[PDB]
Amino acid sequence: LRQEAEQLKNQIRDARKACADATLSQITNNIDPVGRIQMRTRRTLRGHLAKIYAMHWGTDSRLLVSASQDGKLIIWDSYTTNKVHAIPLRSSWVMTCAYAPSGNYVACGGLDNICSIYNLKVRVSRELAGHTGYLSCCRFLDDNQIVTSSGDTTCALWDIETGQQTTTFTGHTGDVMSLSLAPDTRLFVSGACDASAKLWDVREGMCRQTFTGHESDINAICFFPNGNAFATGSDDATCRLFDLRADQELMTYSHDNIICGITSVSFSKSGRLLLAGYDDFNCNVWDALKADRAGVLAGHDNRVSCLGVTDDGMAVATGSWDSFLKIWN
Amino acid sequence: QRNEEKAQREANKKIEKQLQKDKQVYRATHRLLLLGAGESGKSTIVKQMRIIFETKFQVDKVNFHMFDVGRDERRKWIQCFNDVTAIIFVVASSSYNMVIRTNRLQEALNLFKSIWNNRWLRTISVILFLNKQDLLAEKVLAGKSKIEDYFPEFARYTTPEDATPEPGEDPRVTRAKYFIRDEFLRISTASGRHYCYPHFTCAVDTENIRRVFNDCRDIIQRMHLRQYELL
Amino acid sequence: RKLVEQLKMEANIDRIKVSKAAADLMAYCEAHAKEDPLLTPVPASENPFR
Amino acid sequence: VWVVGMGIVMSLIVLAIVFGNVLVITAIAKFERLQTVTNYFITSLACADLVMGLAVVPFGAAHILTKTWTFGNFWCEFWTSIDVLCVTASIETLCVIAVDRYFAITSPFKYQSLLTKNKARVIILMVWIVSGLTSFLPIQMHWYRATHQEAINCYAEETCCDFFTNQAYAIASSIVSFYVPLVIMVFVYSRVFQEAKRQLQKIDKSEGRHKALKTLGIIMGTFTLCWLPFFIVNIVHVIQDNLIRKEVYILLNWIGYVNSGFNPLIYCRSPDFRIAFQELL
Ligand SMILES: CN[C@@H]1CCc2c(ccc(O)c2O)[C@H]1O
Repeated sequence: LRQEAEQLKNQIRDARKACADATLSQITNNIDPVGRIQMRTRRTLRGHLAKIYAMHWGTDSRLLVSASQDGKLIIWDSYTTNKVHAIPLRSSWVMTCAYAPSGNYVACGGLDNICSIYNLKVRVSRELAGHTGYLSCCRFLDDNQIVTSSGDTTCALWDIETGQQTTTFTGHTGDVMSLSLAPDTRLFVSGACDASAKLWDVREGMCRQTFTGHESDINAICFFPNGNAFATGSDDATCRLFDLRADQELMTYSHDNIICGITSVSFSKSGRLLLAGYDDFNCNVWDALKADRAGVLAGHDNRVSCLGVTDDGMAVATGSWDSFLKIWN
Repeated sequence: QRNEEKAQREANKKIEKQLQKDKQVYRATHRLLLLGAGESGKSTIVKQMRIIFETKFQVDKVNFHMFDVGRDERRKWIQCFNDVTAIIFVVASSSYNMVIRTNRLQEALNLFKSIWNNRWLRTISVILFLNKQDLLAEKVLAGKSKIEDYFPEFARYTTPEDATPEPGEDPRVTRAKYFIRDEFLRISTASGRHYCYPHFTCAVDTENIRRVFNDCRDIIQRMHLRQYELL
Repeated sequence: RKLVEQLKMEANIDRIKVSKAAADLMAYCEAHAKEDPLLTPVPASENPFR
Repeated sequence: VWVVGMGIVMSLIVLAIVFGNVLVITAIAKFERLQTVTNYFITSLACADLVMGLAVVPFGAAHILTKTWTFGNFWCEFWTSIDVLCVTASIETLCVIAVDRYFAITSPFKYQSLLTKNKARVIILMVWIVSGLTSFLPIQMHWYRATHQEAINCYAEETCCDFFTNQAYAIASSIVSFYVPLVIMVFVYSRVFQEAKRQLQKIDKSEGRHKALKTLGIIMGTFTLCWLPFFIVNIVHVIQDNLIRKEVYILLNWIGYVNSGFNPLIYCRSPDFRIAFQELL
């Protein structure tokens, strides 16, 4: 029974150990440091009532979407600070939000177990339901497909018109809390309450790889722009960068001073900077190749809950529990 | 041209006015949470209060919202409820003998320990309800399951003379109920931002709404007093 | 159950030396470094927010 | 020697008032987390204390040290008006803060709807309007001047400029500025202390197994022992008496002045205020 599983685990551990010739730090020790980075709050939105939970930049580098515990989903224009739209949610709690690349649809879902989707040309076009538990994160593959992460330890791939789960990516111990998409639509990964963070293929529907190798409670995942690597934030103080081709770890971003975990992780456009929000009121940035902190961002009144870097790389927007979204450049 | 900017500013002004109205409507509404076991009888308390499931009731022109999260052993949605005035906790005081393949009451005590010593909700009080008081009285009077069989602390436990009991006409059920209350009280006191408010209630009783109203009022008063440093 | 089959499928996969992957990531970061406005200097006129 | 020593004390008082009130105003304005319903009243009190400490304390010190007033008669009237306005506004804002505290404690459910940003702004505007009326209207219109020959000679004199007032204006200014706020403050703080004692008794009974007295004591002490003697001497000297010398009157007035510098270090003792001050400095 479990003997085969133990043998397989030993085999994969041996393969990972054999494949690890020289660590990333060993190669990167001869690379110029990024140096100190000064980030200033260019514009503060401050148009929210309660603590906000998640945000998502639009395909254009301007528009925003933020969801708060007040139950109101407000679309924000970063350049002008004017509120383009304010779509109330039937559920008072919205655990996440998403902006479609088309821009004609916005999805927000929370503890209601329904991934409500709004049409911007603001009415609920279709509400997708079928998850046993709460939702954690939603992303748009296209204008007609959306992948949701549920508290039932399953991730699903929906179709808007059909309204049914096209594929269910079962096989996870803990509840998934965050997922990210590859630059292409073929692959996407997620990390659960269990330390395991697995890679999935939207076509096959099977977990191609499983990394884990973390303490507990992975809370945020982002893709390196190249798509060959992804970084996981966890309730442990450390933040790690994995690797799909090597199927193992590369570097661990930990500091003695920090004792809180991670809440959101997002790379820069070039991938050199790994911006990671913290349970502490201030966000931290890391040199993705040197594993050295570059500069602490300004703090909010409460803990941060989301990060987002523009598709053009213009600025990074962080929204905390203080109901304030502070665009940083 | 500037016409688009003017239209966007007008839309922003309208949205801001609607947001201000919504803030005025919402800041006066108090949020409560139901966190009870499946066998704890939370349905009876919900029915009493009405007379994710959201229940809205108004007492003395004050609006309340009551949210029940509905296994979920690893409670990660608890951190979401940080703005609620109080957390309504329901535990069946008659479920001491019931055993889960650890007594159910001990499981409720562990759940209360987990809730109390939570980093995210450290300023959220707990309103405690103990349903099935009649069932507990019947179990104690019958003696089929000795109270000391599962709880060894009953050997040295004595009834508190300070606490005046209800006219239950039996010292034994009174001692058992007060021991069950004192377990939760000790667990809560082991940790002064938030307080625990035990209550002995029965399914027949319908005065729980006034109890919740008064307790929430006292919670807000204590929060304000500690904010101004008078307590 | 199916866990054994999933583990067996996961075990059989082609892997590359971690040095090659680290070198590829470093090469990508060096090649696309100039594109990122956050890492590189941002002109006052270029910055849409100021 | 005595005048040289008196200069150090006055300069220290002016510097302390200015520094404390500037720090409080900067902490309230710079950080958006400090802004609140009651912090609007706190910053109004800080602004009043700052303007009084910047305007009238240095000029009063210059008057007392040099024993003569160099500036013009109109400027002396302006200085007196600014002094009365600032003192009245400060004490009225103390009363308003106490009323807000009482309404937040004894009426918790209705507190959120009763007080809002618009309501706080309206209340502060009304306080400043009534203070400006009570100060400027009877001063610039020559209503407060007395019928004594000495008062007329002092008013006509250019250099010497002391304070001479009618019995009616002195009584009205005292009752508007201190006495009515004193009664309101005592009533609301008695009710708040009763509520706190009830809550402490209930918490002691329920849990089984003070601070409110000390806080109310320090607040009421630093208000009363600072302002009440001057505002009883005002009525005494106005109402058929000659035992109040100029030195006693000025000493009590300056005690009332230093009350303004004492206020911020007790009305901004919150941990959030301490953290904001640490961040600023
Ligand atoms: C500069 N001396 C003035 C004269 C009278 C007066 C003061 C303060 C508050 C009042 O309500 C007053 O009527 C004193 O500060």
